[PDB]
Amino acid sequence: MQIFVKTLTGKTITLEVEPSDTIENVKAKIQDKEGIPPDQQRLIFAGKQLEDGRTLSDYNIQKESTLHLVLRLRGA
Amino acid sequence: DIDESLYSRQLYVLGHDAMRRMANSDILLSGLGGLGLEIAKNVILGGVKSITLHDTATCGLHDLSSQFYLTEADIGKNRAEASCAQLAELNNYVRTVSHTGPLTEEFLRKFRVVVLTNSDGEEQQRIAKFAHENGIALIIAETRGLFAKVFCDFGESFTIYDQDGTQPISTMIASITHDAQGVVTCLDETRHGFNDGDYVTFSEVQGMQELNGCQPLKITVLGPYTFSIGDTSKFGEYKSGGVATQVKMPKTISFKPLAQATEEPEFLISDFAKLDSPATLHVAFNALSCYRKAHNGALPRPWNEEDANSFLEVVRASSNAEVDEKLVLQFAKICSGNTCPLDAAVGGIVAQEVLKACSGKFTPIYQWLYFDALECLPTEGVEEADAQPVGSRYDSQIAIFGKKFQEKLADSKWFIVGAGAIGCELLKNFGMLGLGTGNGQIFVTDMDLIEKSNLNRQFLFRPHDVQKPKSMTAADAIKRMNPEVNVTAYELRVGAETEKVFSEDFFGKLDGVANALDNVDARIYMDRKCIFNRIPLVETGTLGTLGNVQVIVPFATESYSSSQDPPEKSIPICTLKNFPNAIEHTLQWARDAFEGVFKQSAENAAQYIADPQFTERIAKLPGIQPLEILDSIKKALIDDKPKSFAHCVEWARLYWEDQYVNQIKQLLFNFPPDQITSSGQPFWSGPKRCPDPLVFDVNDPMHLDFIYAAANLRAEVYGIEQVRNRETIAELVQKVKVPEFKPRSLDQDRVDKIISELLKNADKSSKITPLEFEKDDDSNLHMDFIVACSNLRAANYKIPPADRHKSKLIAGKIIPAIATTTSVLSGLAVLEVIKLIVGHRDLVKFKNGFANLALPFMAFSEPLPAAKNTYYGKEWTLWDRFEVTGELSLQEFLNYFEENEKLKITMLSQGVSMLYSFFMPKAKCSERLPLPMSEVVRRVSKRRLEPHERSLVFEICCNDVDGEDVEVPYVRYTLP
Amino acid sequence: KSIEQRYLELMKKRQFDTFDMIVESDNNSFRFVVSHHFEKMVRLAGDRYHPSRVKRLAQEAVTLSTSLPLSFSSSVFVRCDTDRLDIMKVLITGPADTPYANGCFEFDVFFPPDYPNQPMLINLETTGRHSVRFNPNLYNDGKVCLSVLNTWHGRPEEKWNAQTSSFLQVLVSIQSLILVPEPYFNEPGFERSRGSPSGTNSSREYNSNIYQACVRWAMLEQIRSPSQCFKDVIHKHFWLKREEICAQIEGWIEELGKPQYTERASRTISFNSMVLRRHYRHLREELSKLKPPR
Ligand SMILES: *P(=O)(O)OC[C@H]1O[C@@H](n2cnc3c(N)ncnc32)[C@H](O)[C@@H]1O
Repeated sequence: MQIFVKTLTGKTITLEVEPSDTIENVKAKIQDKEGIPPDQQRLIFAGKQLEDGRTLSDYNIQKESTLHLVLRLRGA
Repeated sequence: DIDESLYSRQLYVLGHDAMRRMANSDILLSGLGGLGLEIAKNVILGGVKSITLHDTATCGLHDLSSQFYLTEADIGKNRAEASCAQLAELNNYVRTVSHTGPLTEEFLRKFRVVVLTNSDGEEQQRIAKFAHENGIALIIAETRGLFAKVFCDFGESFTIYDQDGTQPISTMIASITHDAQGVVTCLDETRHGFNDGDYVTFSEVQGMQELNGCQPLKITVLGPYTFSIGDTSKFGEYKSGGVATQVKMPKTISFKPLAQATEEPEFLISDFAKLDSPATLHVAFNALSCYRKAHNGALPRPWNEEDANSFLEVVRASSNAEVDEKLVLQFAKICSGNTCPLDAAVGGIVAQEVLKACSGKFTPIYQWLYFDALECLPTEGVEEADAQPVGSRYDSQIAIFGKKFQEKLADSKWFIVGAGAIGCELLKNFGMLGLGTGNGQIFVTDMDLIEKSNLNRQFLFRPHDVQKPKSMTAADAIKRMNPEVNVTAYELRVGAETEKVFSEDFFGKLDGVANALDNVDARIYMDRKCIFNRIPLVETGTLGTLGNVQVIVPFATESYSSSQDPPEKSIPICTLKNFPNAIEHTLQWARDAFEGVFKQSAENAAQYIADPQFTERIAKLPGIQPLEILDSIKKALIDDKPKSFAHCVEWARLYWEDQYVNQIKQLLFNFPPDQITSSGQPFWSGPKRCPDPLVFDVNDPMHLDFIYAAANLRAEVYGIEQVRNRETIAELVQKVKVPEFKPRSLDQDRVDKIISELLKNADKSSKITPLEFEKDDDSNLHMDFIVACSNLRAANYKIPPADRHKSKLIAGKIIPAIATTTSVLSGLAVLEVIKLIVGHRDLVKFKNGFANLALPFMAFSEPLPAAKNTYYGKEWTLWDRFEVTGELSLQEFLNYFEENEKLKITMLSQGVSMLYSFFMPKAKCSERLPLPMSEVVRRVSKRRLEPHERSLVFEICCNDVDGEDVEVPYVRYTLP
Repeated sequence: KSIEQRYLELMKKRQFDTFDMIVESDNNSFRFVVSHHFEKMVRLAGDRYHPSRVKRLAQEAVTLSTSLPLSFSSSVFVRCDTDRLDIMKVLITGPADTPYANGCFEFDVFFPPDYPNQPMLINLETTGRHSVRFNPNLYNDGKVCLSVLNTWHGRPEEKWNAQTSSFLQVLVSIQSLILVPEPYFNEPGFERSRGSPSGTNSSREYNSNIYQACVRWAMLEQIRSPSQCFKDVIHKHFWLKREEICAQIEGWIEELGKPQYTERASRTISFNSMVLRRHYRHLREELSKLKPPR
């Protein structure tokens, strides 16, 4: 399986995962490809925020699914 | 040119080319309801050449729900004519006029962009066909209750110059292979960050000099650290060096006309949990016109079952595709209403699309956007009798939410922290919502004053309001828009020092808090306060086109501090000191030099001059501090004191020589330029650039600029009258004699001697004054000095210089901001506030929001539930706490936990203090045990307990009966 | 008991403790009774703190109360404010067979309100009033250059990690990578010049400078005017090791007296040897005046 991760700035990342990986594994693969620590990553999919300790099967993330890597901002 | 003093923050988002293009564009806006008013406000604040407000409808009571520029005295007048006078005051650089005639073909030819609101189907089709045939950008926007629709048609050939709004990223090259698929490897394994399929250009390449300044080349990312650029065998062998910089390639796209786009719609997704919503909303919005034609131009009645069934039948007849019938009925039941936050958000989106059409920057909506906020409605719905109009300005809102929700809104009390752009927008939305108009109240606080640069994105302030408090001015401004609003304004900064006003009693009668701050410390403090007082908090933040909204619900969601944001990026000491390689390092170095030279070197001297007993106070300081202060005072007052402007010029020249010749020569002496390590790579390679000392030339504009700025600032420090004549300074600086430089390889007695020297030689008649760095003033020469210093240091290391714009952006820590993003994120925040006020508790209803108006992108997520932990089998979250009442001694406090909770406290703390610990000294432990906890807190924190403090918060680290550490909730200690 | 055994048994109890660095003052203010470098930052921070900082500092204190390195070669002593864990002072004794051997180096540590997200701030106080650069990574203004203290891009296994990094790790990193036997090669680029006669002479010159610098500031000034927090520890350490210190300094002087190949290094080595003898005479004068601890 292969999934895509879109950053809030619009950069696209391609990951090679399996339907049974855990969110920690996904965050670690993201850390290789980008460099953000896993605790600073916010993954959104289908209106849900992915939390550690679960697998992609619970969120029903299948092939060619798109995740969103969002972050908070400090202006106002 | 563009007036930077007004468009300073907006320039960092848009750019000079975009602002120039918008300054030549004429905009026509049809329909001046709430949505049209928001679009006009945001566009005018954007700074287009001119805007024409056209409308045929007359103002009514239903328009007051969202139109903040209309009053009851304006009923019966044309909306555009009534609002034109007030809209023109937002920006004097924009020519605002009103039109009431028909939209003829000849009239439409004068406008670059045409925005259509509240237009019927036939007029929409005709104007869309004419605009597409004649190359006029067209935008159609509508709002029906809690639903939205946006359509964009920018022509048959639209060119985008910057697709995504991100700055280009440059990387340093370590090695490039010489073959048919040459691979570029980054420096010391640093991620380049290049996207696949990007276009890059090369510079400063040695050996492969042909790649220098070449046309952009398509790349193939082979990994996080390497990428391929194609065949490199035709060039020379790569020696060293080289920087690859990303190039933004323009893109040209084609927009379908409205007639064709309706049959083949392409949807921009607004919520990824409602993927089937846009397909149904398209048909519903299309069939609304047919229903109006079939019912004498009347929308379905609010929450009427018969009209909903008729609309569903019309939808079924008009289309053959399957649709969500429940969604159609829900749309029909509330399509006749109108609310403020939705109008604000859609207006902020449509205005950004107008700016995209004008300037050609960012990617447009392609082509339809459909949004809804159905979660704001009650789960059981609204009874028909409850939604009937009552002859009030909130009639269009009662048509959506009912009269009971209006009564709930009138009695609500909400606190808004910060009165900036987000704060002003939140205040406007709360005022138009009717929040606090009954027995409730709206509290707003802000410690800052109004500056000129704030008028670009804060529409509640006027040029004559400069130097007035933000909060009071905003409250007065929103009192005019809706006279029924009750507002209390404070000029206080939220924190530990203002808890006298924002006490526990103040937070006890609040219903929620809305955050509109610009720093993390205030956010953390407000999150802690909302946790302690158990009230919902809505957090908002923006950065350029980016924005986010987070909702915190007591006992339901995690707090703001439960997650972590990336830390602020610092610079290594060695990189800033000796080996800079980017303009950011030189700018930070220039800022530090400014601080150290013009502020830190004079604080002690100013304090000594002002305070007669300063010497006796500093004589009691421990360690070498008295010497470190006395010698600095002596240096500032006797050694380096200039007696004339000529001495200031001489000091500036010597400082220039020391900073750009002497220290560079010393660094080169320590590390020779041609030094090469054993394995082959030279020392001055890669991230390290070999510097070269400069040669002073009075004819060089940079050197004279630095001398001028430094001498004038030095004269200002010592009170000497400034000489702002470039020719005079150039003449003076040529007479300075520069000494030759060569590279190199009892304390009480000193204190008394220095004190005697200060008493005898130093004069107290001086006027030493440290300088406060101000970036927004162009006459104080602070930015001139910063730019000159940074550019000279860059010239030392052959770093490309940066103009005043980029230097002000980086050194000043300016946060880019635009009005469109602020409006969108305030609308989203007010929607969340409405959800909270309704009474929702399930996390399904609430939505954390994320946006980037450049892509365009919007997404939502459910807030994460609070983490659960167990001690002795009892579940607890960040919202739970222990309750200890009365006045107890420290020993009694420990015994209470040890006996009831079976927890042995090994560390007890109050904020940053430490009341008790296992490693504390025995004497202090014995002393503190019999004392009451209030007395212990007073002793430890070294401050008195104010009368307004009715409780204290303690954090305890405990051990169970088995001796293992366990996490436990915090303790709320109730004072007697 | 052997002198090493007595040293280990006596210095074990005083590794971690609290000191009264801040006392009550008038009008609800506080003043420092000890010289702390980060007093201005402490005042600027005020009462601001991240919620996780309390738990992190409690865990750090629990770790420090038992895991502080201690050996006859080098040891680490930590003092914290009696009421504030975020204000600390660290004393590190130079490891054996290094130019810093048996020298007491004092650091000032302040934990920012954002800890553990941001790395803590550490500044060297034993700089001889900014006239001595003890190491390429120890600038004479007191700043300490470590990769573990950097949140900048770097490399994930080298940056400051909010989960894995800790105060003990930073202390051990300083103790084992800054006070190295040959500090000259700590500078990047110079590392590969080792093994050549020119590199050996440069390292000898650097060590000759560091010898007198340490003898003056890390020993003599610490004996004459010890910090109030580490007075007892410094006195015990210098009394228990006076003979070893004298023998080591005599060996240093003998080593500096050997003939040199190049005149440029020879002149500097002779000057540093003269200064070293001048400071060693004073140190011998001071050591004899040390009354034995109880
Ligand atoms: P943007 O910077 O336009 O808006 C932010 C506004 O919030 C105010 N502000 C920042 N920090 C605080 C605190 N701690 N208390 C009250 N108000 C605050 C700024 O002054 C801006 O007006």
